[PDB]
Amino acid sequence: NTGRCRLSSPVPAVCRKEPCVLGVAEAGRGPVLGPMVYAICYCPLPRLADLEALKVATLLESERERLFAKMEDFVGWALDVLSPNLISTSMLGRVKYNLNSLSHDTATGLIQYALDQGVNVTQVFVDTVGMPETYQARLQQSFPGIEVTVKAKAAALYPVVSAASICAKVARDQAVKKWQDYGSGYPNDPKTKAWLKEHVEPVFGFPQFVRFSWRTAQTILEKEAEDVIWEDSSHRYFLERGLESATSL
Amino acid sequence: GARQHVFLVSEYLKDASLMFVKLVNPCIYLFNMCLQQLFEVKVFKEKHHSWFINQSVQSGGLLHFATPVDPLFLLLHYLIKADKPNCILLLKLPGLEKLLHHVTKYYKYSKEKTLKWLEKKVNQTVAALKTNNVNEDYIRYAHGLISDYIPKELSD
Amino acid sequence: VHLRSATLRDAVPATLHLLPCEVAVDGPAPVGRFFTPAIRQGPEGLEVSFRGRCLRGEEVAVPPGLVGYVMVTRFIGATANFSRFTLWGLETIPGPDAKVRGALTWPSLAAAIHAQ
Repeated sequence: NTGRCRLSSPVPAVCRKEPCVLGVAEAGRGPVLGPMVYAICYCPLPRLADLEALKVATLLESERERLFAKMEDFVGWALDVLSPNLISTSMLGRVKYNLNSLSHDTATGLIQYALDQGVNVTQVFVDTVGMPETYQARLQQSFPGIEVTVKAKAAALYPVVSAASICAKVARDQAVKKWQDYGSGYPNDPKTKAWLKEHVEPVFGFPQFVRFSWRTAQTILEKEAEDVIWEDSSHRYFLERGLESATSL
Repeated sequence: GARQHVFLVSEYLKDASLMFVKLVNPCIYLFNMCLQQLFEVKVFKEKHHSWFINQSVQSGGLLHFATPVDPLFLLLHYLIKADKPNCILLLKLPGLEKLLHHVTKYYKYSKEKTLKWLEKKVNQTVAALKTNNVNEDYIRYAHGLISDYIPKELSD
Repeated sequence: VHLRSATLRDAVPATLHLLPCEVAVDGPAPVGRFFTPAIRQGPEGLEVSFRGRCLRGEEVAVPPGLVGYVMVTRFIGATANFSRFTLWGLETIPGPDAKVRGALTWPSLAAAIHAQ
């Protein structure tokens, strides 16, 4: 798996022949702690009546586990959990690769996976946070053969997106329960701010489970942890070799 | 904690079968008493580097080298000023008089002998540049190497 | 400064890593707690991470006929001895024409410069 991790359900016989519909929704985009997950849901077009009962608009942790059990013959899923170390390395690398472009390349990957597995996908639904105009145009150019639809209210608009959101939320919960007292994980939480400060190493800093790339994670390090400077913040022979005559000792 | 130094010393310094002194640069030195030999110190200082020694950190990323030295370059400043601190122990070593008969009871500095001796080192460094393969054009390159160990190179 | 050969002959082995970043303040660090369990053996050397940044490593050995020593302070005793150190680079392993690789070629060149 290395950085990310893909967990998938076997393709049901109906999906490869009958025309299908895809839904994309995320979980764990804002916390400083833990990994980010991305989940997709696919069902044949006539079987949209069955998913009309397991659609939201919010739901409690016990209800989301119950909804995930029912989805688990016609409904297929695929996950993509990106580790907090991978997120830290993606953004903190010599070339800035922002969370928006990190989340959206994970979305296009799972859609390609479904097309690589043999699912007869004809239309794709996507859930966003803010302006979908720039997001729709990018995924329409990536997948020209299929009708791409991006909405911010997608989870509350269509059952395919709500089912893909329940799958992303349960996987995010299962992963943090596997690691387990911090609180929620979000930067705004005062109990989360209290946990980070109590887990700072002067040389190293925070552990792998902490997304360093966050403005909240970068600020604390500047106060408690030691100052670390990186590559981006004849006489010719030795200057080229980086050598000089000793005088310090 | 305390300051740590990452050194690269010659293999023969392990067996007993040494002192560090600050001698004036011809253009820190290590000297042996039991073996009688002079060595120079060279530090590798690169921008943005730090060591991870066992279970401790050491900023700077300094790499020290204990490389040998021909005393003829070190003792040269004593007779260069005439033209025609720890310096005392530097000269008083066995086989110095026979070594002196290249540059200089009585001792006098000569330019004609020094010019012939420096011309041999250029031809001696040209083979090292051919053995270690450093990137004929070697003439000015080999001349520039001895220029960092002597002030008379401006006249040469 | 002056020191005997007995400390140089009875020095315990050490683990060394050359980071491409500078860690301003010297002192103890829990390497075996954070850095060591993070190290991953790959096809392009080793891979670990520091302060959320991906690092690519390569094992660099002491030049032939030499031995590495770690000195602490007149008398400066040798606390440890080594045969190799792990060289690290940001995002990609340090190239063959690196400043670190160049300085190691020096004693081989220096052996013929100061020759009799």
